[PDB]
Amino acid sequence: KKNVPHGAAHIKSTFNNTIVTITDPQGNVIAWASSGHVGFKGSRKSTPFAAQLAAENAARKAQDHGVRKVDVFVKGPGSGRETAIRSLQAAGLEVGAISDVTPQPHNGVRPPKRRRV
Amino acid sequence: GSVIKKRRKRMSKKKHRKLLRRTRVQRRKLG
Amino acid sequence: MRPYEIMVILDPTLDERTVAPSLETFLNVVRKDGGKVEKVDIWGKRRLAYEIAKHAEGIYVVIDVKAAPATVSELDRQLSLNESVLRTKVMRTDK
Amino acid sequence: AIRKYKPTTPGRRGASVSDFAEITRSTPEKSLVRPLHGRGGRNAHGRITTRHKGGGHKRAYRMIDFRRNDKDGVNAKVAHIEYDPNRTARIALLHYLDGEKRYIIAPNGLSQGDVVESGANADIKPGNNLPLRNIPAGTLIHAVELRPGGGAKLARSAGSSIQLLGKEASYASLRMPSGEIRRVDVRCRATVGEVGNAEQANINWGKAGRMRWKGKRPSVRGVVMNPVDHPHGGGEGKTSGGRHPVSPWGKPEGRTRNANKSSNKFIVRRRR
Amino acid sequence: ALTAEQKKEILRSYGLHETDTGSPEAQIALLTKRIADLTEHLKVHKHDHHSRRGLLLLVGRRRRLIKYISQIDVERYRSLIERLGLR
Amino acid sequence: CVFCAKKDQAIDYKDTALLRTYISERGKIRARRVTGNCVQHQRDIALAVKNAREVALLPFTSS
RNA sequence: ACUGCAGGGGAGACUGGAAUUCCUGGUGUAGCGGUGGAAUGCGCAGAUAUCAGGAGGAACACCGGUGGCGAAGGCGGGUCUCUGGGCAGUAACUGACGCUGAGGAGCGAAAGCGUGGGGAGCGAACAGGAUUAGAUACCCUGGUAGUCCACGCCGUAAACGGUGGGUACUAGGUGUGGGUUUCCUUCCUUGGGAUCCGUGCCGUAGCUAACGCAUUAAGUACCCCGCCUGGGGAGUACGGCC
Repeated sequence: KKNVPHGAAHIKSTFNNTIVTITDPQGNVIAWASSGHVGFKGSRKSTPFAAQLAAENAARKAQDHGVRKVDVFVKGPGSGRETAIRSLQAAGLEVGAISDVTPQPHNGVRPPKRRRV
Repeated sequence: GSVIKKRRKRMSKKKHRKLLRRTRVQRRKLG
Repeated sequence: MRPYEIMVILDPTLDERTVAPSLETFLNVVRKDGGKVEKVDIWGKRRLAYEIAKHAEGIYVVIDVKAAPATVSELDRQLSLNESVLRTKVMRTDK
Repeated sequence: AIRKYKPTTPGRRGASVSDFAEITRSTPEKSLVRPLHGRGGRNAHGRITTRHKGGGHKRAYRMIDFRRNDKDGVNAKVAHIEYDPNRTARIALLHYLDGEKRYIIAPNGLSQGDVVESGANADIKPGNNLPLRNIPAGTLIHAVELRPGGGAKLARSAGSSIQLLGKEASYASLRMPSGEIRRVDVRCRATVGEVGNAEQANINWGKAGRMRWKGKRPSVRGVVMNPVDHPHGGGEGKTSGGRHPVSPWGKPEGRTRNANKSSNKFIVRRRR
Repeated sequence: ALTAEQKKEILRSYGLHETDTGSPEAQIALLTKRIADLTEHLKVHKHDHHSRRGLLLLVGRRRRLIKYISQIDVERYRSLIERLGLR
Repeated sequence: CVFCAKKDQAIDYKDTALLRTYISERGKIRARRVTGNCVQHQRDIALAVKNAREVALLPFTSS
């Protein structure tokens, strides 16, 4: 337990899950990855509502240490990143660096095949 | 469609190849 | 006789310490081979778009040598083996 | 670099042999040649410990310079490349400018008149021998001693090489051919390059006699011995053993390394 | 390199005179030069089979030209052969 | 549209300020049609940018 | 031949990096991962996540397109050595030396095969779970061979424009690539126009069973080569070559 002058949010969403966690700009963990702690299974945990709950619980973890400003590094296409953004705003912490860090690898690895409906 | 013209040959070669994979050995090799 | 533009990168500290020596030490070798040195111009030091494992800032060395390609390939070899040589680029001057 | 023998006799179908193209027609210097003799696999007590070293063929050996000391800014010229019976590699004869004939394992296609540098201020052009501390990472070397002045012990055979994976405060990260990673004292000497004779693995020895010429005896299977002589022996119906693979004296084919060996502070990654 | 220098020196030796580019002899001589340099290239790398195709075409030209010569003269034919050597 | 009467001095990699106008904020390559360029100059640029990027005059991804 | 121009044309050598996987360490924890839904599985021995650092293999985003080059298959991460081909203008040279081309020789994706290396990710086979009446298939997990490299073999495919090659000629227009050159000669436009190649579209005639083609003809017309002559049995058998 320590005071946080400033944090570093990382958010990654998917089409079956999303995570929200706050790291230290130094490079360690402040706030445990909050999604999944809601009792959701399967495609349920990917939903925006889950994103809201994860954001809220992240804020609770955030104030268990004490922070008011956390930069935002979001990636991972999913069910709506902005739901988490707005819920964190509802928690009311300074956004700071809102800009995404969405990976865009140059064309290397051959992808897998889930192309069978 | 015009594909019909191709299918008969598709099947024919298939049974040929299948028939020989069934014998790539002394079953056929001896002869 | 193969006008080439040659660019070399390094920590500016060593550049100021060895402005000429660290360059002449091989440019003279090229001359021994029978080459032609045009420039040693440096655009001071500059920040890199990204850190090359270290040294976020380096230098902008431009040489410009009209030597034989064999001598040049030997030059590049020597330099690339020299730990003070980073991201040497060598470009031709025509089609 | 291998000619294949033509099928004529039944014993020589796929048999092959190196062309010896790199070999100059030259005999060894008597000042360096030293004798030796076969001992089979017999020790000082007259008992056989290694069961396949008997027989062979009359052979000499050469005083190879590994503790390279004459290197204080002194160059050397390659004169001849000679065949070395005791090694899969081939050797090169170096003449020092001050007058001295020494043999050393040749790395690449060295030839008569190739100037070799040595010491500390030499470049790392193949053939030079200088300490790891002065060699940049990301290259291959050979003939590496494990101790300052202790003599080259790693990577001496054909195709052997050690890749440098960076340096420590006073140690150096070496990648051996097996894939193991080891930290060694940076003051150790090393010969740059690799042994460019990488064809022995592609030589199929043919008829048995070539291995009997070399010095390898038959390796009798354990199963066919009788029980008192080997654990897997005996039986009626050409069985295998009745328990599992062991040596003739009862030792599982497991890890024999002494776990408390005084090298675990240097070994950091094990091979597969 | 197949440069103007090479071309002119060949024309000065095998060629008839300075302004001679229609000469079968001159053209052949230069093609055999291309053969020399390019063949030497093929002695190494042994995979640019596109430039190899180029070689084969040049060989075709050379053969056709000497055939024409076979219909035009035998003295120039033999003289040229004496210079070159048909396998 | 561009490079009309300016066929005297080349660009190469010694004008990152100019090339910045030929790349995105991230530094991604603009199409010929963005500037009305000629293809010869477009490819000259494509090579120039890559070289400058390899010498970290410009980034691969100006994030 | 000369002069200029474009070009991912090819080989070889060197080589950068985003990123993925793995690993060391730190942080911090009970879920991750996955779907149509769900499971198998992964994770409590600290997974995933996240910071830094390290290894290694593969492919090389943006440019990049309707575009370029190549006989074609095919070829676009960079630098560099070597090296092929093509186009315009010039018209210096020869003076029919042209075209085609059975048989023949050579190049020839991917898959596959030999020998040997390499082997990140992916991924036949395979295994397991799910689905289904059943599912040796789809779906998911994990995963061999292989993909990659050195040197060799087989010589196939929509190796397709389902259009052999060359040659000459015949409504136009619109776009595009390369280069040359005129009027506007700066009206700046580097436009319009002429000309040679290549490229994509629409379109007159003509042709075509129709669909459609149409100055890149599937039109007019010559030369050469090649192939068929109902579908199956069959591009298989016997034979012979590789």
